Amino acid sequence: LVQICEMTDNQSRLQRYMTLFAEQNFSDFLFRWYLEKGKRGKLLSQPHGQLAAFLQAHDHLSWLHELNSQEFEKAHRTLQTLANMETRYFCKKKTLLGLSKLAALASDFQEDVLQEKVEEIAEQEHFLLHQETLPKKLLEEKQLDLNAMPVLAPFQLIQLYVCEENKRANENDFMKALDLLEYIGDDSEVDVEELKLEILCKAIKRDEWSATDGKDDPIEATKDSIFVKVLQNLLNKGIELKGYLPKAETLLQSEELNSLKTNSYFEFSLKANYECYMKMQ
Amino acid sequence: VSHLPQELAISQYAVFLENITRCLELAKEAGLDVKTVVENTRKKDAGEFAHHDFAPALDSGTSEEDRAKIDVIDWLVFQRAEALKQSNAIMRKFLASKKHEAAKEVFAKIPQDSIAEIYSQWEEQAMDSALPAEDDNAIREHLCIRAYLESHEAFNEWFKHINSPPQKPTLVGQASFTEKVAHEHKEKKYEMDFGIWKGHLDALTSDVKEKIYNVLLFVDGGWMVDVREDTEEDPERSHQMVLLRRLCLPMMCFLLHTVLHNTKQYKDCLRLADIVSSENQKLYTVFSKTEMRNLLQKLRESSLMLLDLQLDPLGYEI
Repeated sequence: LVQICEMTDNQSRLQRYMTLFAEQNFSDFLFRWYLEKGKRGKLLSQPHGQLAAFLQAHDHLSWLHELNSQEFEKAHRTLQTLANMETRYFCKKKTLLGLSKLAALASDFQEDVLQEKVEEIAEQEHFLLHQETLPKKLLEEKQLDLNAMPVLAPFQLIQLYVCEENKRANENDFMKALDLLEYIGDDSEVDVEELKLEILCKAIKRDEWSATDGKDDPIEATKDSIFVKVLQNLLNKGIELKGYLPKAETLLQSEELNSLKTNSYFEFSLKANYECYMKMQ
Repeated sequence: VSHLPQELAISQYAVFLENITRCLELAKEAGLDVKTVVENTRKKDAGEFAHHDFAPALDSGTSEEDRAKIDVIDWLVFQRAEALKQSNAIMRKFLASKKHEAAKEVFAKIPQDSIAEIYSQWEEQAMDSALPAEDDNAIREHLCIRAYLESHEAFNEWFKHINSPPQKPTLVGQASFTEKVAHEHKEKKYEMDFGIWKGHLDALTSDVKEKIYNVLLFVDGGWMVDVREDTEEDPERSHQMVLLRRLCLPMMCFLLHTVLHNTKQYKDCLRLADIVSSENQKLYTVFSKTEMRNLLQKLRESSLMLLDLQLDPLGYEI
């Protein structure tokens, strides 16, 4: 009775005074709140009242009465939890993490704890940034809603960067589709070196191997440029750059070139450029 | 006087000063033919100390300095690089005290064409090569100051308009039949004016919002951030630039939140958390921990009004 009288009014100064002078009324008031799910303990049923609800912010009502009580650290924990369960709307998952991060940055965490929260958050921003960078050619081709839809994985990004639909695909699009190979998970299960070929083969299909007046036409200007972009001058970085292009295949490549029907066109300069790629390496 | 070295500056001023308050100008130029920024800096230093006695508040000297910079800018517009650089320094002191009229009075003394004349080359890449690191930053700082100033101009107009809404028709209970008809007309006229005072407000809201975003999301490096990193050491300016960000970016975000909340744009209010936390701008580093929590309590207020409208906390449909 007294606990539902303290809940119909704006007196959580009374339910504090009730728990102040009691034997075990804390373990009762929480279990009385949960049984009364949507019946008693709501801050939306109550309109002094705000103060009472805030007491009523003890435990489960923290998201709203906790923001009101300026408990930023608590708001950050729930905002992140909501961001994780979020699957229905990409735009909302992005917003909740932003709010979570702003709540934590505006909270009173020690610099060490704050650094841990912003680092674990930086990981969440890192995965999301993949679905964020989806090309605006494919999102109109697949007829996808801009914000009212779901995100992406390195596999989806890699495959979308190299789609026939990505018409103006240049050195950067393929370079970033070879940067997205360390973001996989279970490399021997999902086929790393199959994709490593799929991309380097569409990296030649877009090139267009042609001939001008009976002479070889090196279309491999993008294949050329991508092999100029792998080396970051790691000779002076102390990395074993010498002998560090055996990522790419060779005899296994002309197997895929046969499937595309393009072996006769490009196999003259595929090997020719693979000679000044054994001198580069 | 020019024959003798000591009178190289003073003689020109005295002959020049009497004449200024054309042919006289030409004569002055001839006399000169027969530095200024450094002298101004020295004067500023003297003002900052002024020997044994220094005024507790102001006065005039700060104002006097502002007048001098505007005068040189007009004179420079007619030393324009130095006039702009010194003008920025004077305005940086006034911005930290929020003397927007003082900053604007200096800003109009700068000729509107000063940016165009300072350049040594038409092509931008070749301009960068010749333009010193002091001058690239001073051009950018002046536009940053203008972007800030325009964001308080439009806000004060909008804030004046939000406090002039049409008042409801006064009710005459127990009305005569004459008073009933006059009231039916006054009621109908009010229902026109309240639509216009929303109409003018929506236009002032759109314009004030754009200016605030131009400051908060300032193109090419963030507001009051040098893009040119090869300048000589100036800790008085660089620490002023860091300070101006911490006094005015929290304030501008709070004003925007107030503008968005007042016009009922609650979904956009919550997207201030995306803007502030954003690794692209790093605006969260210019806030104190207290200011962050104070933003988070402001955002929760916007969220409540979204719940009252039947939506989720972030203004998406349930």
